[PDB]
Amino acid sequence: SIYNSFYVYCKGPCQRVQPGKLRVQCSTCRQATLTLTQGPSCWDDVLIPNRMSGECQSPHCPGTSAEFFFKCGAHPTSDKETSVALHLIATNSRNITCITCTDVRSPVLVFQCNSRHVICLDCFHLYCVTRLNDRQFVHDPQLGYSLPCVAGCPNSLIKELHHFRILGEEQYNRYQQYGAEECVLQMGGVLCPRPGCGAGLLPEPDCRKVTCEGCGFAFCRECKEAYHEGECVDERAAEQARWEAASKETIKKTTKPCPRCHVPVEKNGGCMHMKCPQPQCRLEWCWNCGCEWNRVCMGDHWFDV
Ligand SMILES: [Ba+2]
Ligand SMILES: [Zn+2]
Ligand SMILES: [Zn+2]
Ligand SMILES: [Zn+2]
Ligand SMILES: [Zn+2]
Ligand SMILES: [Zn+2]
Ligand SMILES: [Zn+2]
Ligand SMILES: [Zn+2]
Ligand SMILES: [Zn+2]
Repeated sequence: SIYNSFYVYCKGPCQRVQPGKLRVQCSTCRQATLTLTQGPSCWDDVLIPNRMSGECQSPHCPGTSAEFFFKCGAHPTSDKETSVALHLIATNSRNITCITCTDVRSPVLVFQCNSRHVICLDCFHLYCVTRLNDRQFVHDPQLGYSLPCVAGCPNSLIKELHHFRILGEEQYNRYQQYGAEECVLQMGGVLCPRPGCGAGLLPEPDCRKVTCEGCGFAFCRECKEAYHEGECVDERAAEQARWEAASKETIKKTTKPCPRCHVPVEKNGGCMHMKCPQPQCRLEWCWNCGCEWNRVCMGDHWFDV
């Protein structure tokens, strides 16, 4: 791949986050025969059903709605082996610094707070890890447990919870226990301190001794050891790590010459498919690759955020 606009979670054989491939099909016949009037320009175009229309080229099909889906890109996949789109994840093509480590990384996660704060995938991992260990996830009835923007911005809870698959199998599994553990705690119960167990227990609240009967561990609850009979975000960083913030000038400009005629072209939205405005040229080309348009570019970066 020359360029990846998308990333998915590949349940296997990657069991990890990977660059994904975009696909489209008639939502009536489910064939690869919908021509779109207009290509996608943003995540909504591909995530909201029937938002995008074409003509299904099957002789005897009348469907005009598109249905988009994604696939892992790290290897072959069957015509429809679907991966979940991690739509918060973006290639950092404008070299924006991260809100927490302040390095330039790629890809990044972009919170859907108003400020559209940017965090690298390393810091997102750690953010998630920290917030587990410290029971700092946030509940929401219609979601369960999630995390907001790292900067503390409201209405910024991650809704597509497959974004936590960024934690690797085990951290991820901790994450899935979290509600269940929280239940016990919220009833004055306790978790087994034994590493690898962490099972839920509810003794009488005025007992300092607690036995896991799990893995057998007796422990003192006040201090979580085995049972003794004795006694026991920077402000500038935030401002800078904003998706839509005004930036310097990179290598990759915001005016580029048509590959055929060489007239400078402005790009006026998210779709990577360009059509040269010149009446006497009209080349269709990819904004990024500088080449005639094609199904690879469609697959890999039909649009960019
Ligand atoms: Ba002692
Ligand atoms: Zn894969
Ligand atoms: Zn059809
Ligand atoms: Zn970072
Ligand atoms: Zn934010
Ligand atoms: Zn235990
Ligand atoms: Zn103790
Ligand atoms: Zn041209
Ligand atoms: Zn391209």
